[PDB]
Amino acid sequence: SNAMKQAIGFIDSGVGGLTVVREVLKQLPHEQVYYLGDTARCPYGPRDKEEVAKFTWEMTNFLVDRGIKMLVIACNTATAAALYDIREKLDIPVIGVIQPGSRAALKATRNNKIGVLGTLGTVESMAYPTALKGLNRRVEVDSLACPKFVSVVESGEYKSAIAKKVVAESLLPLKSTKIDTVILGCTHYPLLKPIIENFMGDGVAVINSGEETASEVSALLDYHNLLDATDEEIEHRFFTTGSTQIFKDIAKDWLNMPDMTVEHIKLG
Amino acid sequence: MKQAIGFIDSGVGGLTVVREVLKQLPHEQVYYLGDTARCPYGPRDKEEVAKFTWEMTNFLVDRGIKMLVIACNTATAAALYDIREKLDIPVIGVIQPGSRAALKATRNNKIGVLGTLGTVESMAYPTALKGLNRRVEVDSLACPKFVSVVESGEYKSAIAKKVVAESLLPLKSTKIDTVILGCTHYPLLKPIIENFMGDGVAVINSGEETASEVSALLDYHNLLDATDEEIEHRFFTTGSTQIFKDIAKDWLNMPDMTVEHIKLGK
Ligand SMILES: [Cl-]
Ligand SMILES: [Cl-]
Repeated sequence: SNAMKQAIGFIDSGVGGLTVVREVLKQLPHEQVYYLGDTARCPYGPRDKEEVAKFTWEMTNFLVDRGIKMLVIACNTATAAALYDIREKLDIPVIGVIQPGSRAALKATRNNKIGVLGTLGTVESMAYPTALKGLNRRVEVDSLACPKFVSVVESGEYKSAIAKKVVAESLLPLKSTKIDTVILGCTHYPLLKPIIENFMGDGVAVINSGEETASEVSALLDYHNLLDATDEEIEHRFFTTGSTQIFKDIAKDWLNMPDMTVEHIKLG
Repeated sequence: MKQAIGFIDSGVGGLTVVREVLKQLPHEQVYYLGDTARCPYGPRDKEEVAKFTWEMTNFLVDRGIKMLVIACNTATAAALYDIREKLDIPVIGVIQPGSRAALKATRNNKIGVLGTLGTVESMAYPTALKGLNRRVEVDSLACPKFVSVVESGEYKSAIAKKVVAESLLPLKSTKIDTVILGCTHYPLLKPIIENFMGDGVAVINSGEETASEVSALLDYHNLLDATDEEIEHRFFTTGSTQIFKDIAKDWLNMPDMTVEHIKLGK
């Protein structure tokens, strides 16, 4: 039976949340994942906060109805828009990805000059400089909106020549700075990390916040006595509001999970 | 209104956790209590360790703390559960964070744990590790000489090199790729341990993950301060303030600190 195992829920606009899933699979191999990507409504990047929060709640309600024991808002715009409201209203633990990436960045920097890549809405929220300066008021933080990146990732062309061109064109400004650490402030961006790293070179630490987010999941599950303790067969479930085949093609590449269950759903 | 993060320990080891808090949480004030007059705790009764740990807890709670770190492996193993249950502030120890850090660092899931005889005999690390990944392999090794090498200031010297080489040779016959420093004194030896173990082994200073978890929990509860203006750290010991200050001002790079002598229990 699967009745004892309760899933950790993850919500995101598309495939980006899988960068957190990957580190959860590694750090918490006994935990079941329920994932929902709102592919039909991706991009969230250029949407208004009120709308993002509304959509984020739709995703949350879908997974809460399926019995999850914890929720990860594996999406930067969604975190900025709705984390506190959702944390406050739910009874289960709820985290986002902005604070973990902030902590990781501060740990990686040598000169306290941090760059942030994200969407239009993430950049406009100022969530990263606010979080970063909240931990260390002396850090310098400069952010760059990369509206093309999610399109390249969602179209599955994140290893292609086009990806290489879009990265080089979007990131050239960073080379005018002394920034030594760059936060991937959209959860889609680690799919491009090899290209970003090759472009920026060995002097810049490129931060995928998935590892730090997954450690926070582990820490909170242990703290609240919520770690799974059963031998029941793990049955992960992926849900998308778009096409299942394209989701599977990307997810199977990123996670190495050949026998994945991916279903289409309708929200809103 | 500004409240400290509290740290309790049997002695000076816990200052290696403080060091990472100073780095990661520069806005936060720390109150640290080392019960050097009754250390080590490791050979004492679990009930007794728990009693002493509660006396330190009560002392800092009276001073105004918003979070407590039991910065001691022995005390974490003996009283964390009870203190967390009874207090209304977040309480953590160093074992779960070091275990998490190891599981992040390992590539082959073969982990070593270095500690005092008490800590290793408690099985606290294997319990924590296997509770996260039941397939992990864990080799525990008590290293009774290390605390002395650290506290005597020999931790960089040929003495430390020899003691480390002698103490850790059994691990060379394993395929471990990750070693937890499961005594808070041991980060002072980390460079020498890394050299002995070589570049294929991740050596974990669990103070780093501990500090991250403090940061995370403060954030979760909306208790992260925004400035280091008017920070006033306090250090307390039941033993010699001078020997403590000598150690602490070095390890924390804090020339001007004040160390207060206190009386606990009896
Ligand atoms: Cl965008
Ligand atoms: Cl803990």
